[PDB]
Amino acid sequence: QDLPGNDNSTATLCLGHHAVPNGTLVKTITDDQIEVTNATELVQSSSTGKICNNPHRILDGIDCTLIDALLGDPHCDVFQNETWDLFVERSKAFSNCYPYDVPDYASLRSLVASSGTLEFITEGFTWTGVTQNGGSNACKRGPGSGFFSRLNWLTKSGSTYPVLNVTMPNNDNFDKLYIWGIHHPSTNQEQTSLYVQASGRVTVSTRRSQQTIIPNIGSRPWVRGQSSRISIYWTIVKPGDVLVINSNGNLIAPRGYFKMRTGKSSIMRSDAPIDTCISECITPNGSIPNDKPFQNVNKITYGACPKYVKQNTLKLATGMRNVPEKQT
Amino acid sequence: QDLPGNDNSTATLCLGHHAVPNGTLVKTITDDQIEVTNATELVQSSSTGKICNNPHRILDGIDCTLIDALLGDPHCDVFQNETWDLFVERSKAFSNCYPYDVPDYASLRSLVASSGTLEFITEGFTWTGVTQNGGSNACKRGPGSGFFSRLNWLTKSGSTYPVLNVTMPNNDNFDKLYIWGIHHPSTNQEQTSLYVQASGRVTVSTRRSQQTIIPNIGSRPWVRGQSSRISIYWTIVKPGDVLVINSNGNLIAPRGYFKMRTGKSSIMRSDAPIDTCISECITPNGSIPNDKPFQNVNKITYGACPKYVKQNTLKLATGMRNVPEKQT
Amino acid sequence: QDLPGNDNSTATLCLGHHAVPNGTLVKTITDDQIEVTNATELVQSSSTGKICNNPHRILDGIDCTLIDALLGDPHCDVFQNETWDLFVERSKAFSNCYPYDVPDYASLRSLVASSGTLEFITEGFTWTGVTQNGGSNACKRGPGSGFFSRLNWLTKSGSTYPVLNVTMPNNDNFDKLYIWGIHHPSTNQEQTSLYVQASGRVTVSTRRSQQTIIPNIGSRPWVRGQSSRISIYWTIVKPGDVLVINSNGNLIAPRGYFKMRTGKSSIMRSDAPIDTCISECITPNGSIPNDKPFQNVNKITYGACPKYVKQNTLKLATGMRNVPEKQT
Amino acid sequence: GLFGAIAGFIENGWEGMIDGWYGFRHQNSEGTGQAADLKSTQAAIDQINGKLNRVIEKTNEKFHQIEKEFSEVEGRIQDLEKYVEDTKIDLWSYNAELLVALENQHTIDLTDSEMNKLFEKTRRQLRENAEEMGNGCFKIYHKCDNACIESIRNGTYDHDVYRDEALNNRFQIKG
Amino acid sequence: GLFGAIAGFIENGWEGMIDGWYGFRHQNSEGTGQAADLKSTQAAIDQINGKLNRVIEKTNEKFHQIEKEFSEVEGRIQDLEKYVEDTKIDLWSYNAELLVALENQHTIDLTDSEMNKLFEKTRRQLRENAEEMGNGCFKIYHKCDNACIESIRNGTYDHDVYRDEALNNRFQIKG
Amino acid sequence: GLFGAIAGFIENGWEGMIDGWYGFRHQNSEGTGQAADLKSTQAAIDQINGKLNRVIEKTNEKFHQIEKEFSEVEGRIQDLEKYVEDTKIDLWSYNAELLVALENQHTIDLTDSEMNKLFEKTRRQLRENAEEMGNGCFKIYHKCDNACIESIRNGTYDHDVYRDEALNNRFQIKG
Ligand SMILES: *[C@@H]1O[C@H](CO)[C@@H](O[C@@H]2O[C@H](CO)[C@@H](O[C@@H]3O[C@H](CO)[C@@H](O)[C@H](O)[C@@H]3O)[C@H](O)[C@H]2NC(C)=O)[C@H](O)[C@H]1NC(C)=O
Ligand SMILES: *[C@@H]1O[C@H](CO)[C@@H](O[C@@H]2O[C@H](CO)[C@@H](O[C@@H]3O[C@H](CO)[C@@H](O)[C@H](O)[C@@H]3O)[C@H](O)[C@H]2NC(C)=O)[C@H](O)[C@H]1NC(C)=O
Ligand SMILES: *[C@@H]1O[C@H](CO)[C@@H](O[C@@H]2O[C@H](CO)[C@@H](O[C@@H]3O[C@H](CO)[C@@H](O)[C@H](O)[C@@H]3O)[C@H](O)[C@H]2NC(C)=O)[C@H](O)[C@H]1NC(C)=O
Ligand SMILES: CC(=O)N[C@H]1[C@H]([C@H](O)[C@H](O)CO)O[C@@](O)(C(=O)O)C[C@@H]1O
Ligand SMILES: CC(=O)N[C@H]1[C@H]([C@H](O)[C@H](O)CO)O[C@@](O)(C(=O)O)C[C@@H]1O
Ligand SMILES: CC(=O)N[C@H]1[C@H]([C@H](O)[C@H](O)CO)O[C@@](O)(C(=O)O)C[C@@H]1O
Ligand SMILES: *[C@@H]1O[C@H](CO)[C@@H](O)[C@H](O)[C@H]1NC(C)=O
Ligand SMILES: *[C@@H]1O[C@H](CO)[C@@H](O)[C@H](O)[C@H]1NC(C)=O
Ligand SMILES: *[C@@H]1O[C@H](CO)[C@@H](O)[C@H](O)[C@H]1NC(C)=O
Ligand SMILES: *[C@@H]1O[C@H](CO)[C@@H](O)[C@H](O)[C@H]1NC(C)=O
Ligand SMILES: *[C@@H]1O[C@H](CO)[C@@H](O)[C@H](O)[C@H]1NC(C)=O
Ligand SMILES: *[C@@H]1O[C@H](CO)[C@@H](O)[C@H](O)[C@H]1NC(C)=O
Ligand SMILES: *[C@@H]1O[C@H](CO)[C@@H](O)[C@H](O)[C@H]1NC(C)=O
Ligand SMILES: *[C@@H]1O[C@H](CO)[C@@H](O)[C@H](O)[C@H]1NC(C)=O
Ligand SMILES: *[C@@H]1O[C@H](CO)[C@@H](O)[C@H](O)[C@H]1NC(C)=O
Ligand SMILES: *[C@@H]1O[C@H](CO)[C@@H](O)[C@H](O)[C@H]1NC(C)=O
Ligand SMILES: *[C@@H]1O[C@H](CO)[C@@H](O)[C@H](O)[C@H]1NC(C)=O
Ligand SMILES: *[C@@H]1O[C@H](CO)[C@@H](O)[C@H](O)[C@H]1NC(C)=O
Repeated sequence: QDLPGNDNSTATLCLGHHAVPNGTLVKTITDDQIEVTNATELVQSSSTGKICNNPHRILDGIDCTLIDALLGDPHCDVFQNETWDLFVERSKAFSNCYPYDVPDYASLRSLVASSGTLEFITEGFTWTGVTQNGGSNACKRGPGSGFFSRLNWLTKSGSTYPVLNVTMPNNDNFDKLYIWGIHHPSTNQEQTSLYVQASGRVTVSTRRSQQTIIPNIGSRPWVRGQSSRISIYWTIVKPGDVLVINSNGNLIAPRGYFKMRTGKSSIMRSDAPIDTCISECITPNGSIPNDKPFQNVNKITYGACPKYVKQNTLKLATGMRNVPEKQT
Repeated sequence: QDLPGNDNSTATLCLGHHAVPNGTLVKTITDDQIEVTNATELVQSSSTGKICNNPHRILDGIDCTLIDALLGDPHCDVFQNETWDLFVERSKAFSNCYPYDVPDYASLRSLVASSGTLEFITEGFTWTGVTQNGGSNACKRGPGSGFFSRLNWLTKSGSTYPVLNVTMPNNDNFDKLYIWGIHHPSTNQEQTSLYVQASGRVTVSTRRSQQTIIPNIGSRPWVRGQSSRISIYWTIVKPGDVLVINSNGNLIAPRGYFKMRTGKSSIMRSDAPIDTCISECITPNGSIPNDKPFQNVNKITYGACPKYVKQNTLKLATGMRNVPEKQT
Repeated sequence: QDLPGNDNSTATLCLGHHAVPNGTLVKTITDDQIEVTNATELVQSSSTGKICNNPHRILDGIDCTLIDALLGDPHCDVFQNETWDLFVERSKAFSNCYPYDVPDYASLRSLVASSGTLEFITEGFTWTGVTQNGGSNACKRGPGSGFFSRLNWLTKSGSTYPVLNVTMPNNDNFDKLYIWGIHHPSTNQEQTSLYVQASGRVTVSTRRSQQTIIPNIGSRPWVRGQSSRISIYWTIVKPGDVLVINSNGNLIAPRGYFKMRTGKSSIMRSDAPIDTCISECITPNGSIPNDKPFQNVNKITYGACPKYVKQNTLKLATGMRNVPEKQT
Repeated sequence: GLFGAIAGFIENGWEGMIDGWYGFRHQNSEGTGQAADLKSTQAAIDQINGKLNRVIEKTNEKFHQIEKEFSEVEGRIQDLEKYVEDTKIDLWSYNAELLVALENQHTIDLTDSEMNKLFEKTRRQLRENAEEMGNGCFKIYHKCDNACIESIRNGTYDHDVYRDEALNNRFQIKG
Repeated sequence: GLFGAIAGFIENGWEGMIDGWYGFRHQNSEGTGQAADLKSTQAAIDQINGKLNRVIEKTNEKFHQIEKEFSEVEGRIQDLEKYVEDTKIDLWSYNAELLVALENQHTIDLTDSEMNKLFEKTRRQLRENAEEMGNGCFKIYHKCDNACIESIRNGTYDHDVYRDEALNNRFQIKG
Repeated sequence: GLFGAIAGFIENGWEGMIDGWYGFRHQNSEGTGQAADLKSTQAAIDQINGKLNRVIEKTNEKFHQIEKEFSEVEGRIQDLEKYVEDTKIDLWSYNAELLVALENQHTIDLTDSEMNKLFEKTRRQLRENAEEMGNGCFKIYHKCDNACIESIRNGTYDHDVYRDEALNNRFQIKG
């Protein structure tokens, strides 16, 4: 096309890649620090310090544990029929009613914490031949002596305590949780003074199961002016089953049932403040964002959260190797 | 080799690779769907719907749970001395003898389910001073009243129930499982009527351990015309140890021992039909093939089975990328 | 530079890589044996057979289990106030004092094994109205009859066992472990002969918890000339709490408390010899080196140890593929 | 892929190539034609089967385990039984998900590798007698009849036999 | 990296190249200059984002689980609760540690791959008219004005257009 | 391997090469010679040791855990203790098995990579003065004495110094 020129000229083309003056060191299969152009952090390691109140229903227990709320300690009566996604228990919560212990407290705190509801329904139990509604000075309902708002302390009427034998069928289509208990007198005198008989007995049964407890007399440490204890127990009654409470002494009767739900509910011990904000992931240290795949804030979590890991930093290279000239 | 030609000719060679008109999308490290020439499914996600009866010894419990079979409910007497690799319990199984509860039922169902055998050996216990062989109308053995074929309800003779105190040494070279129990009368009158004493006691011991139970009187719900319950207990007696049964009331004595085996045996709750076919992997949904590495049918399995996973499809590319001719 | 030459000559350069006559086969993503130039074993699969006594404080239990050491069996009195990182229990250890059982033995062996100390502090309990310091011929302290060096068998004084009711506050800043027990008489006569009352009762409580046990009369197998048993129980008393022991019979009282530590301590059952050498990783089979990442010696380990794995060999290629020219 | 042959310099595949995975398409004065390369097809296939067998390697069998279904509410122990199985499942699900991802990624680069390896092998063989047209095609600069093409494909092509012809025909500069 | 382009035959990077990841500095008839290659920059970026999204893929949510903090000493059951959680954490920590290591390793080789792929693509295009200086620079043996450079970079360079010029200028042996 | 140098175009290894991993054998005016390349031998070795150290990285120590041996039959709790440990072991066994497989696969491709990298580096250096014989050997088309071979190996070979000699000797077409 063109003609043979008497001049000859070349060009130079060089390929290359960028570099930044400031790379990030990242780990690989063969090296423990190799500097790349850029990386992302994959470990969430800091909390807001605040439990966001959205989207899950947080319920702050304030100075009530969930079991006190359940039982109906006077100072916890605020929680009656409450409902939660996450119940938060505070470290400063205290009990302040009759001294009780719950054999397998930890399972009770779990069954109601997962149920998510404290909805109580009163049932008409007729206690024939005993003095209902007893209370104590250790559990003041205002000026007066009182008791747990959901239990019924039964004492002898006149001069006798009959053998109580009552039934309450589960005619509804749902499971019913009944909370009940037994009083352990501090002295053998207290036993007879209260329940007439020298040894009470409580047998709570269903067609599926039975449990009989005998009280145990003896001095325990003074707690709120009392050296006696009551112990709490629970009976789930299935639809179509029947509950038969039977006792000739020391029964702390149930006033009805708690409904049981199945759902995403749980309890968390935390002193972090609830605050108004949206956050899917709750940690005792406050909410954390779940945009990263792993977190190092706390192994206790509730909700859509990153996987807890021991590493506190794990950087994913999002760039080539940094091989700079030097510059500034 | 030859001399300069006058004609100039070239050829063209092109390398390439196949493509199919129908690729499969597969996932990678950098893409979530990339189309490859071919792939294999790695997640087994369907069952035959039938428990193949080969190679493992399936035993269909039909309307007997394993504990009823063990205890010897009349309607479960078919299972006496049976043996299984997998005992299958059906949802429709029912009990139909004297009302009983088993404290830690779940461990008892496990120890015998893994033992794999119901082989029972009768031992000559001599119960001196009591009426052996009691039964009840709640447990009809045909026309008549009866009881569990492996327990022995002991009642007073005339006006006396002595303190039973018997021994049975383990002279054999194997462990012996003894199943025994205690009757809880519904009334204080039933207690004396049956066992004379106001409170029975059962203490079952070996040189290694002891357990003493006291019955608990009280009305429980009517079940098969009974408001009393018996509770089942178990004692493994090691070779060279001795069993000492000791009671002055409410003992439901053992008629001998069950042999214990150690092996691949287990129990499964399933309503799938047993059928005749070979299959190494049993799932409550029926057998599944274990040619794939992972399965999504059911997390309960018995035998050589794929690892349960949440994914229901996971395709392994077994071919190159599909870059078809008739493009997009 | 120089002028065009009339001679012309070429050279040959060939690149290549070494090969060894003896490669090692190694596994990959696509092959199950491919021969590489060299590899390293990553599975530690052999023990010295000896538990090195360094750097962890091994304590050889010799013929004492930790619970016998705790309780104070005469033959285990060597261990009083001892301290360990790893307590090693030997298969031939035996007990040789009064027959006892520990309900939840396994948690007791765990709480003290992790505490790491047997430091006992005697407290001044005053048992008013009972005969202290009882012992038995089943527990000879030398020529004479004796008992566990840390328990105190209380028997009625004169012709009366009063109701014991004592307190011991935790005024110190640490948790206190109290070990106590209850005696189950073999006969109803033994009960009255020893404790006067027909049924004893022991209630041990703190402000946090309570436990009441009633003894259970009955013949158990002859063990060291005894058919009675004592059962061991434990109560941790928190700082600022109080212990209240209360009984009208069958109490085997505590002589004070064990201090509880929190630390790296544990117990191991092993018959391997302790020997003098340094080794971070203890296995029941003897120490093993933890230079490799995985081990196949034993899944029980204590200390800085390789991760137990089922594979007994896993070779990491540390060289290129072996493609020999002559080969073999 | 890492080598950039498949879906790279080789524009697209041949749906027509039904007899092998990799192959050769040509044009000489005798005509045109196509032939599969069976040696790299086997190489890619054996690696893919090697992968497969190792995944399909031994099932672990399990017999008596723990309960995984419960019909009543029990609290602490059942809570643990459910947590043990739930976290077991999540860990094995992660594992199966990461395994087919690494696996698939590697299958796409090893088949890309074989494509490029075939290409390079042909390149090396043709020596100074052909030029790379870039698109995965070589321009052979000398008379190459069907037996000549067959010798390139079967790996016997002697470049010296046509070097002077090709080399002249190649560097005869004129336009 | 596996290909040896980045931190390999290409000695070092250009801190000056602020408009793309891979690119072309040239020196010619009009003078010296530089331009980013946007097609391989996008190819490297899309693969890195593909990786990223898959890691940042669905969080699993969990609700009622087991207790992980205890205030009293209980023995056997609590011992197990602690062992289950402790070994869960160690397994997930291993997994996160192996994941970013394989991931990072692959990012370094895929960006190395793209560098080498760009290079090879330019090599192929220039055909007989340029020689590889080794250092990632081609010596173009013919007059190549700024639109000529533009056509190489935008993938339209016709090698025939300058073949005779280049080929002469290339093989004129004399020193 | 992915590059096809080792056990690929380089037919087999040299059991005789006892001083390095990769190397050069040559033939010239002064006779024949062999020499290890120490720079790629170090490159392959450092990567292999890098891998090794990271695997041999920190042991986790554990102290009081759960019982893993039982002498009596207990049922529900012991069943769980055995299930927790059993599934822990299976998960760590899978992990060790996948780890050495990915690791080994990568070692075979990174040593293959270094072989090919050395080769390519020599290729680039010799410029227009040598031809690839295919088998991993270059035919150097000019008088190359032992110091000439030394400069190729030590990376100082100036191709211009012998370009006209080589280029003539290369394209003098005649058979
Ligand atoms: C069994 O022994 C314990 C310990 O000696 C006895 O418990 C103590 O009982 C007294 C009252 O009888 C309690 O007194 C009260 O203490 C509070 C403290 O602030 C004070 O405000 C009251 O005015 C009164 O003094 C004492 O706290 C309690 N001690 C303990 C450790 O709980 C118990 O009474 C004995 N039981 C029998 C039946 O003898
Ligand atoms: C304690 O209270 C319960 C509830 O009132 C009493 O249980 C009931 O006892 C009667 C017989 O005394 C049972 O009668 C039977 O009813 C069934 C109904 O289908 C029928 O099959 C029988 O033919 C008979 O009529 C009744 O079922 C039973 N109820 C329950 C809920 O079990 C119990 O007797 C009281 N105990 C004492 C000692 O007072
Ligand atoms: C309840 O029944 C058991 C079994 O018959 C009785 O136990 C046995 O009691 C005798 C002593 O009364 C024990 O005798 C001892 O045997 C050992 C064997 O080495 C020997 O060294 C002693 O000198 C003595 O002779 C016998 O071992 C023991 N058997 C068992 C299995 O423990 C028990 O006495 C009965 N209880 C009552 C209150 O009747
Ligand atoms: C139902 C009943 O008896 N309540 C009484 C109790 C109990 O006798 C004791 O709590 C037994 O422990 O004693 C009081 O002195 C109290 O608590 O102040 C008065 C109270 O009305
Ligand atoms: C050994 C014995 O006493 N059996 C009798 C029982 C028991 O007295 C009750 O089951 C106590 O609960 O009562 C019956 O009326 C019954 O079951 O029909 C008759 C039966 O022969
Ligand atoms: C405190 C006490 O009573 N100790 C006595 C015991 C107990 O009566 C029995 O152990 C009850 O089981 O009996 C002995 O015969 C014994 O052990 O040799 C004598 C011993 O001094
Ligand atoms: C580093 O990578 C992250 C994720 O790809 C990205 O958001 C960020 O902008 C990158 N930084 C730069 C300077 O490109
Ligand atoms: C709780 O809910 C039940 C059901 O509607 C209701 O009857 C009861 O009175 C409620 N009690 C309180 C305190 O809200
Ligand atoms: C979260 O809180 C726990 C204790 O509540 C503490 O040990 C941990 O360091 C905290 N982590 C962060 C990131 O706040
Ligand atoms: C797809 O891959 C599987 C496993 O390698 C194989 O059995 C199947 O035949 C393949 N499909 C085709 C069309 O090659
Ligand atoms: C069960 O097996 C034993 C041992 O051989 C035998 O004596 C017994 O009679 C068998 N009973 C039944 C019902 O098969
Ligand atoms: C298996 O059965 C379970 C319940 O038995 C059910 O939830 C699951 O979806 C079934 N899966 C298949 C593949 O049948
Ligand atoms: C094999 O590899 C290990 C670990 O790199 C090393 O210590 C050993 O010396 C190597 N063997 C040889 C012959 O190089
Ligand atoms: C155990 O240690 C305590 C605390 O110093 C001491 O008073 C006691 O006497 C010691 N007893 C023995 C046997 O060492
Ligand atoms: C370690 O000992 C156990 C039992 O103590 C035994 O089963 C195992 O094979 C031993 N392993 C080695 C490497 O000694
Ligand atoms: C290769 O092609 C040549 C020429 O067509 C033929 O003669 C020879 O048999 C073929 N060689 C092989 C190894 O197939
Ligand atoms: C490439 O460069 C040529 C010459 O400068 C120009 O005319 C053409 O528009 C460019 N082509 C493309 C596709 O950008
Ligand atoms: C390379 O070889 C030349 C020629 O033999 C020699 O003079 C020079 O010192 C060597 N260079 C290096 C860097 O070793």
